[PDB]
Amino acid sequence: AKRTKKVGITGKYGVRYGSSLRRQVKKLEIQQHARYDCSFCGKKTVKRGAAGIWTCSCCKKTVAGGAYTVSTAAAATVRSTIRRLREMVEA
Amino acid sequence: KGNAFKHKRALVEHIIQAKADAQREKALNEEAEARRLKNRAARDRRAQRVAEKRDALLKEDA
Amino acid sequence: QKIAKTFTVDVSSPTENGVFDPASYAKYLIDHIKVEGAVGNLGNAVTVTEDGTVVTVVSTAKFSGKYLKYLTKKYLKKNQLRDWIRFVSTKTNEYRLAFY
RNA sequence: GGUGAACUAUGCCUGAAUAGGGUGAAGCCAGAGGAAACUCUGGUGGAGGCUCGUAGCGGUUCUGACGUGCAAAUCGAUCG
RNA sequence: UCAAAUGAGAACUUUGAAGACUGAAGUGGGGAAAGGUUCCACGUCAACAGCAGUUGGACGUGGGUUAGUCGAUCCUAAGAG
RNA sequence: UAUGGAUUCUUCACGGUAACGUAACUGAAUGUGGAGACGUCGGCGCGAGCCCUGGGAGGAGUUAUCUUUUCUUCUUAACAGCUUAUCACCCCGGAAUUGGUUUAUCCGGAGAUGGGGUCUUAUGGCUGGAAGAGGCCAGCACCUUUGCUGGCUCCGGUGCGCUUGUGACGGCCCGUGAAAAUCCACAGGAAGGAAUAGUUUUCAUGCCAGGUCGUACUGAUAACCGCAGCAGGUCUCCAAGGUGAACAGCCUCUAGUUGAUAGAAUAAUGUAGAUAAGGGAAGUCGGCAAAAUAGAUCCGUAACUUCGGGAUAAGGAUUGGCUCUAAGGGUCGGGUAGUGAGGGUCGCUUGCUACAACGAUCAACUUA
Repeated sequence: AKRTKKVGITGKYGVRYGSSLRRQVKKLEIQQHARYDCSFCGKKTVKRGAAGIWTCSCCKKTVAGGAYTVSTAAAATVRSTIRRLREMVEA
Repeated sequence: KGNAFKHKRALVEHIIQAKADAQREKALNEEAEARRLKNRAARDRRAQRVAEKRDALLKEDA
Repeated sequence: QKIAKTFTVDVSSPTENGVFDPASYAKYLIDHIKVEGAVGNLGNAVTVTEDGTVVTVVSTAKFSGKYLKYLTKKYLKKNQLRDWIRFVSTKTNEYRLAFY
């Protein structure tokens, strides 16, 4: 059945800290502990080796990314911006 | 996997369920349709046991 | 299959001095052989082939000559004839007596 | 004008050590209800600068013994 | 704890005869530093072994560690110059 | 250095579809990879040893009574040859009814299932080595040197058992976990080679040669140091059985000890223990001190909470011996057709028949 109520995966910590602290950082765990897609085979193996290291075995890719997600939206807009401004300078 | 079962002999009684319901339910469906047929036709002589109100009027005057 | 097992023991060694009755020892066993639970439960599986000089038991029951040694030890304890006889092995299931 | 980081304080490089318990974190499944959202229920599963607690490691206390001691810092109980 | 022997000597030297302990995360087996002939065989007891000591790691003497194949020196680490 | 083979005018092998494979089947500079060469923790599986036990045999004790009794022997090095794995790889295949499948959730049309095969040999097994060894007894022979003379060294089982090495997962890190030393193999076709020889001889066999040191012992309440033959300190490794969850306790066996100036009486005195009617902190600055509890099994639980705690909250019930009962697993099947893939035998539905609900057997300690 359902194991924990609201503590979830940080139930390993239990009643240990200021609860604001556990309340913020449990989300950060959820971020850095997701698996993402290889866009070249279609599957998903991408996951944090380190903060900005986004490892992948399905078709064997690894991208230096953000910290806890792979790509930040800053990389998305400098992406769309070096690319789009590349379509404003190259185009 | 989930839990859904007690132990070996209990699951053997469950094998008697899978056996018992494959056999005793599948053959039940087959004999069900096999018994529907031509009691269909008894209902045909029934619906022609009170609408031959229409069969006692019309065609064979010649 | 049902082969009677042969156990070959010379008992002549004090009897030749006349100081021993092997009919008293085979009599001592013929009520006492622990076959099928009861000692002396000896319905026609056995042979008691004594001589006065050499006793040999050819018996299709569960037996070992080491248990025959265990039959000697209570005997020579009982009549207390220990320390004039060793139940010596010639070879396997082959034994003999002494007189000293 | 000479000597000590062997004691002691600190760094680096190569090496070694740590019963038996409580704890059930996450994962995943089985069921039920709900239109879904979800809601329970039954599990799996084995988290914790977690805990008892042994080896361990220190020493809080009785103000214990000693108090020319086994002892220039011992021994008893006790504790962490 | 008892008998024997041995010696002028037997509390303390042997042998038998007993009872106990550690009890195996051993009073077990050892090994590293450390010590260094203590090791081992004999003659002996000045003196020590706080009574004793006939005994010792005591005194006088001897004997004892074997390598193509096992560690050193190779390498490099911390480091040195 | 010889020998034999090799591999060749296809100058310096064969085959398999690929799996991959061998006794073979040249090579400068430049690279190349690999090894060395390195985090922790968790489960899980497997190797090895140990422990436990049966039968068979040889050795020994018990015995008023029982006691097939309590113990004892039953070994195989480096090294050779065979065998042997997770994993991996190639054909066939196209899958949704999705299937395959972990203990714990993973995979498959970028081919799953599945059906075929190819492969590392960890590992373990077999045999040799290596039985003669060793051992075990058993018998004589006598100063007997003690010599002779036999036999045995067999088959088990068992495990949440112990100790240890593996496999493959899983955890964790704003922590992501040595260096050189060394040796390949492939490019490279440098350069060199057969044609009557040619030869690397990574294919075999066949010659000789193996500095220097260290090595005995203690390793500790006498071989270390503490001033001491000082109750102080001094790094590393191995664990029998009962008992118990336990390396906890306690006993027992091996291993090893059995050493502490002696003697006689028992007065206060302390020291080290215990015991106390009744009352219970008044005593004491002050419950110091002391007393009380406790394991397991079932019940129950307050406040507060930062939700996780609190909580074992608190607080309730149980614990001999015997004779019984229940559940909790594994191997084999389901024949009058003389039957299958054969064509002493031979097996499914098995009542050259072609193939359709169960029963026979071995095994636990687990709760009730």
